[PDB]
Amino acid sequence: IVGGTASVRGEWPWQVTLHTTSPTQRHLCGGSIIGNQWILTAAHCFYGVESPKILRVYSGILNQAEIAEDTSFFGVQEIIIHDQYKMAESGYDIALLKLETTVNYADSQRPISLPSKGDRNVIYTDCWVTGWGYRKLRDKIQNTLQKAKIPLVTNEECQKRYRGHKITHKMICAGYREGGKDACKGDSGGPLSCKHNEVWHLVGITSWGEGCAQRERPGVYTNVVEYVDWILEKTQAV
Ligand SMILES: O=C(N[C@@H](Cc1ccccc1)C(=O)NCCc1cc(Cl)ccc1-n1cnnn1)c1ccc2[nH]c(=O)cc(O)c2c1
Repeated sequence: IVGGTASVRGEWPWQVTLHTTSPTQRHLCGGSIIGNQWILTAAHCFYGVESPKILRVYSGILNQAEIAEDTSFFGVQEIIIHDQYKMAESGYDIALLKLETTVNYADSQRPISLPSKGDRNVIYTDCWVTGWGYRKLRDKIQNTLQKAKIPLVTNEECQKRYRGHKITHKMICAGYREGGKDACKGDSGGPLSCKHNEVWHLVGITSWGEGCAQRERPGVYTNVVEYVDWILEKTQAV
């Protein structure tokens, strides 16, 4: 996160850090708890990932320093990537992780509500992006979970800023004209969380952008409301 501040412990209790153990253990991506056995994250996070056996999901984390060899985690049973996904910039950048065991909810870890199809008209004015990502394009993974408040941008406004791309209705954008606050490397897969009528909704998944926090270059997020049917289909048993 560029231009953000440290989070308070447990203030983003749906936020997880997804690690890979290969070749040695490290943070891979953000993600969001959406059900007892389910993390929602970005499809591009699994480039080259051959098996779910190398993944570990940590919930209820503020600082990466909390994670040691003796720290408990959730194993991943299955990675489900959208069958139309090819790469982040062309959309469908969405994946589900089915956990091996069930998350026991608490003040430190609980699910975020998916947006309702009826809230596509809502004008969200209290949206936050969070993660352990870089503070600048060339940087490193941060210890403490960062947060930054960022306004949504219209898809017409966003399309003018990315004339070499197709900004689709299945994407949503956020950022300041002057730049300064944005997701960056290591944040992808995490939430764009918007507070509306005292309830948080998972509006976007951190997906892509040209550089980090640049002038007239909004972050681009998977527009989660466009995938509630897919999520429902994919989270069904057998
Ligand atoms: O590049 C990373 N993440 C990419 C995504 C990724 C994931 C897995 C493999 C390859 C790439 C990312 O977050 N990408 C973020 C994409 C992005 C989104 C938005 Cl909304 C706005 C701006 C950006 N940009 C960041 N940089 N340019 N644009 C990444 C992920 C985990 C890491 N762990 C480490 O220990 C050290 C790292 O350097 C590191 C880097």
